[PDB]
Amino acid sequence: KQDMPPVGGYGPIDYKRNLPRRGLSGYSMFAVGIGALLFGYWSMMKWNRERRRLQIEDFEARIALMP
Amino acid sequence: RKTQPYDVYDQVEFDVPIGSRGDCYDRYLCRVEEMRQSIRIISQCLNKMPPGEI
Repeated sequence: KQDMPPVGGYGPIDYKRNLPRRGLSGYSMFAVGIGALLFGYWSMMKWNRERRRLQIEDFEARIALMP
Repeated sequence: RKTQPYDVYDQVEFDVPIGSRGDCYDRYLCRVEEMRQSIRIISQCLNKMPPGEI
């Protein structure tokens, strides 16, 4: 008279299938990308242009000597 | 399993997954989907066991 099945206490667990979490898609991407990339080239032309100014100063000390 | 009997096996309910096209990726997906359907036939089996002999 000592046998298994309980009178109660059950679930069940699902048979389902779901993890579609979105996700920042669909014109949200391709907009943060271009907005990041244009910040890069804007951070250029303030350094590459400025280094060309110091470049001419480096040639300047050459030319003020050599006679 | 549901065109012939074995046992007391008629008394469970479940569906038999099918494939659409005829390749490996859609005979792969039976094996993923049958494992979800085998959980249903286990959870339906814990409720039904009669005490008795073996």
